Amino acid sequence: NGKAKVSLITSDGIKFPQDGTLEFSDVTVDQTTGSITLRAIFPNPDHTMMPGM
Amino acid sequence: FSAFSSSRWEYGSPRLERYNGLPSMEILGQAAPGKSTGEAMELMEQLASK
Repeated sequence: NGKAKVSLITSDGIKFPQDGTLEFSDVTVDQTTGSITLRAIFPNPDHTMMPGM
Repeated sequence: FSAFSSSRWEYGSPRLERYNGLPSMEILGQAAPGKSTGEAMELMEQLASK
């Protein structure tokens, strides 16, 4: 279970109450900024995540 | 600005009074009605050497 935990410090400073799973790691290095763009899949109970912030 | 700038509050002294490159805090005061400054300034010198 080396599919490790990821948690937030969301926009109001208080952390998102439950953690969530680093699903994978890309190997898709952006030419410009050094991106090993990851993917943290989270549960979202009260829809307090709003995809895009 | 509310989309990103997370405000808060802190201390801060507005009158940052300095002295030759040293921060300082100036203190005023008069002397007694019927008495003088020298029995008040040397009184301060009893209370500034503390």
